[PDB]
Amino acid sequence: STGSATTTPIDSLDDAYITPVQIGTPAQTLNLDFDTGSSDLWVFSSETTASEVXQTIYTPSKSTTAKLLSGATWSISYGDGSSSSGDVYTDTVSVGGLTVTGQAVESAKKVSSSFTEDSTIDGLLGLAFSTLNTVSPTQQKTFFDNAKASLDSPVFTADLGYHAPGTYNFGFIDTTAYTGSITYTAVSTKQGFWEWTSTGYAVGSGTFKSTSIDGIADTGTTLLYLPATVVSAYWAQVSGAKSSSSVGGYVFPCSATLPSFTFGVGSARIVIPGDYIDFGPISTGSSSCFGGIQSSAGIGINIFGDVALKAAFVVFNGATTPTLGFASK
Repeated sequence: STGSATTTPIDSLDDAYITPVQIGTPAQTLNLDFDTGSSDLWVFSSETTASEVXQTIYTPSKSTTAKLLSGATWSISYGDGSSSSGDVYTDTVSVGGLTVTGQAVESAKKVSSSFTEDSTIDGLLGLAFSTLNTVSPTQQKTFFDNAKASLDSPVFTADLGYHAPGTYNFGFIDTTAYTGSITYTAVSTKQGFWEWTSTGYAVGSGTFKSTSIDGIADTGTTLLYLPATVVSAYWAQVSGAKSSSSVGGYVFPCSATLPSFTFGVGSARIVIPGDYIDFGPISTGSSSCFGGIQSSAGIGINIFGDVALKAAFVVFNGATTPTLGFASK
């Protein structure tokens, strides 16, 4: 089997992408944030505290295929400080025509204010390794893990758009969705993430610096977070750019034409266009814009978030020894 689903930016800034997910029988369609940086499929629900719901909810008592996973609970906290917790059902989940039965669907009893405040996200669908799932006492498998037995190939691909719709595919590689060839690189699962080591970077039309950058491919992080020295080298090429303590990162004039940023994948190179690094004005009508490449020093891990991933066709190869592929597009 295969599946293919359209993913859409939630807002004009590409803060996140939502993908429809059908849960239950009959299907309840929720728009979830597909997150290669976590491993829980959780949803706003009829169980969620009413004052914390503003979203479409999953009602397990309306699904004939929902089963309570007795004694199971979950609680998750994300790098941006958001969190949620609740109980666990197994149910039928379909994405883009690919159906998994017995998928754990984590029903929120409570959600943090950032989730309440975001009307467009009805929950998350984690796609990191199942060792990061937060269900206790027994962790639950991700949608991808449960799908692998049936898939035509144990792969999924992310093709995120710059201010445009894109695609998540499960089970096949669309050879028309990218240019050139895919270069694959090794993945470490020691921390549960799609963790890999970039071979280096270049700023604009300058030289490629061979420097190992260990980081994670995370569709659920907005920006590209890289080592401080790398980020400084980038913004040194932008004459109005400065770090702003009060805004919380590099800011620059919206009218600047920004240089590209290139990262290495083995011998191959992925070029992020300068426009992708303009994340947008700090407020509507401001002359100042927030940068899409920021230092990872404060969060302690390098993250190839959406600013980077949307410049590539990305293959998440979930064979027993996983690998990560990138192609230009």
